[PDB]
Amino acid sequence: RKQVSDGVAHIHASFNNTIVTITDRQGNALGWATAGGSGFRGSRKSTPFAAQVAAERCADAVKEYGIKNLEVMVKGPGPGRESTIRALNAAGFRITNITDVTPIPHNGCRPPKKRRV
Amino acid sequence: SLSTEATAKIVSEFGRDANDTGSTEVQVALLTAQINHLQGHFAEHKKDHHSRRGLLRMVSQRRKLLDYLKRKDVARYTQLIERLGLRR
Amino acid sequence: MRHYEIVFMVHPDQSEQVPGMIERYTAAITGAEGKIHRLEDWGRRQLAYPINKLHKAHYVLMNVEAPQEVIDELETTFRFNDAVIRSMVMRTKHAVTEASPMVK
Amino acid sequence: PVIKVRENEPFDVALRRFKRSCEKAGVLAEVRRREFYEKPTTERKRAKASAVKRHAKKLARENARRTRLY
Amino acid sequence: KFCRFTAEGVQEIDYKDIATLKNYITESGKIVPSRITGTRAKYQRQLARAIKRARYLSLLPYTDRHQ
RNA sequence: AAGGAGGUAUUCAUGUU
RNA sequence: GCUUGAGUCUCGUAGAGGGGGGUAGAAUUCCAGGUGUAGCGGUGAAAUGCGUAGAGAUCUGGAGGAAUACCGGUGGCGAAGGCGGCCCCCUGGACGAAGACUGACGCUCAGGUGCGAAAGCGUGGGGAGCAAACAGGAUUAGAUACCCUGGUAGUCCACGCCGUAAACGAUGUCGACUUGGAGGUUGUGCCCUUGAGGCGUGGCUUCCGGAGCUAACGCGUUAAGUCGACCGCCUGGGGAGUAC
Ligand SMILES: [Mg+2]
Ligand SMILES: [Mg+2]
Ligand SMILES: [Mg+2]
Ligand SMILES: [Mg+2]
Ligand SMILES: [Mg+2]
Ligand SMILES: [Mg+2]
Ligand SMILES: [Mg+2]
Ligand SMILES: [Mg+2]
Ligand SMILES: [Mg+2]
Ligand SMILES: [Mg+2]
Ligand SMILES: [Mg+2]
Ligand SMILES: [Mg+2]
Ligand SMILES: [Mg+2]
Ligand SMILES: [Mg+2]
Ligand SMILES: [Mg+2]
Ligand SMILES: [Mg+2]
Repeated sequence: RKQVSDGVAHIHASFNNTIVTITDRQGNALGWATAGGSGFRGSRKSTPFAAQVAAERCADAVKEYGIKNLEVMVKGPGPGRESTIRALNAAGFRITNITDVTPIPHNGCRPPKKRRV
Repeated sequence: SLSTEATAKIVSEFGRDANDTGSTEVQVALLTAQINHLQGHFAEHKKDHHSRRGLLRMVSQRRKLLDYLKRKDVARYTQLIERLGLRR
Repeated sequence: MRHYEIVFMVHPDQSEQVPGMIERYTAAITGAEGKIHRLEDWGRRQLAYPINKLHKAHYVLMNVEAPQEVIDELETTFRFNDAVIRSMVMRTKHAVTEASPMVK
Repeated sequence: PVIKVRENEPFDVALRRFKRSCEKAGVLAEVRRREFYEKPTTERKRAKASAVKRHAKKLARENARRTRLY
Repeated sequence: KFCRFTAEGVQEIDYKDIATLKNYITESGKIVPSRITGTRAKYQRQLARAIKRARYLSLLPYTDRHQ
């Protein structure tokens, strides 16, 4: 309701699922959307198209706030990782910053064991 | 290892001629001083096996030099072990 | 005597005390007959990343020839002094009595 | 890989620039290699094999570049 | 090629020289490989030590997602 | 992922960007 | 007696060599709070599991443990095992230059002594992540597995014990001699450094290859070539590195 005209789009794109969250510049979240909510399940929810429709759904959700400017923070090794950005541009926000925020450790915790499939 | 001034003092003390560094007595004296110095370090650091290996090499080299000196000149051997306080 | 090179960054709020701290450390080293080859107050410098949520520390560089006991005492003083945000002392082979690149 | 849209810069150009920056950084490769724990033996073996492969083909090219193809 | 340090006969990197370190780091903050830069191995090791010391003293950022 | 070029890969003024 | 082997001294060089103590940032986990709402998580596909007591996501603060991205390299160091953020303290070895010195003080080595990855054991701590055993969900004709969700010993620290690995270059140590080429790394001498260069001279190291050797594969100045000194080991396959 409190119009701010500038948001931050956090795109957490894992291999399985993509979560897009629009928030204020300070950190308070406004709206979110996911491929699971978009209806795709499993092999279809791990596709760029699902990420695009989730981004569109999130943009519609936060439409009430009337945000115009939008800085993008993309995180995680996700299948789409880009379709969300294209969807936001299509939805009609001025993309200000495109930033990668993937958390890379400096040889920290040990990862899980390799899968034998 | 061992400081320069300490090495110079030992060479002066034990050298037959002040510039005769190669003397067996000088070498044994240098080895003995270094061995005695490292005792405190190895008391402090019991797990320093890599350095202790070098210490063992020094000890073995000293006894070999002492054996050679005993073969060549007995009186010099007796005098040197008296000076350095080495058991046999 | 071993040549050391000390850099200790001070909280910008306590910048007015920096000459006093410089004088104290210099007096300690001189009393211990340690030489002081360089002493350059760089000032506030806008640190690349926020150390303890603070920016713009007072860098202050000092190249010294002093014994290791006094260096250890100075390091303890640095650790216990809340004013100094960070410090580093590094051994050097030769006393580099030249101008620093950023001062130059 | 921070990217800020330049003045009078098209969005498609900016997006391609961002992908180029990510490629240069090598983010996807790093996270993918860090997905699972590789044993030190496996890592050393893989690195050595790659070096051997690279060196072998270098020699092969530099030698077989002096022959009659036809 | 063209190892810059050996051209001037530099003895040590002198980590306080930020501008040279800025040339030898990437935008993301990591160290550019010697294979790309052209630096000699000895100067590369000295450069790596200097950059790490500068990072600790906060003259250079560890990464661009720090501050 | 697919196709083209160069190399064992860079020198290729900084600036600009 | 001698100085060529061996060793000592003078000056420097490079190294993740070792021990101890601090410190840095990223990241994971947990805790507290704000925003915010119905999914999250996972797979080939699912379920177990987590979430309306508000998860996941996002921001702020805090605690804790472990490990050091980039640099990083058929690069370096160590007798081998092995060693990787940065700083300080203690400490071992190697190499180069010029000389000076001692004068065979050497090589090898049964017993003996020491060091010796990982797993394991004892005592006491610590415990983030990972993970034998175990629990559950799947897959399958069966699945005491591979896959998924959890998860204890252990992995970490201190002090002891164990003493085994494809502990491998499947190549014992020392020394001498025998055509070459392309590199890497670390010294150092000279030539106008004609500016990043030119010509030497060492140490270590990777690849290709000649004679020669080899059953062949291949090795090839770092030999598996031609020789010398000492040591260890083999005598068909199983039984068996087992029984006593
Ligand atoms: Mg998994
Ligand atoms: Mg010595
Ligand atoms: Mg070696
Ligand atoms: Mg034996
Ligand atoms: Mg163990
Ligand atoms: Mg235990
Ligand atoms: Mg216990
Ligand atoms: Mg499991
Ligand atoms: Mg687990
Ligand atoms: Mg055995
Ligand atoms: Mg091994
Ligand atoms: Mg064997
Ligand atoms: Mg032997
Ligand atoms: Mg060959
Ligand atoms: Mg038995
Ligand atoms: Mg057995």
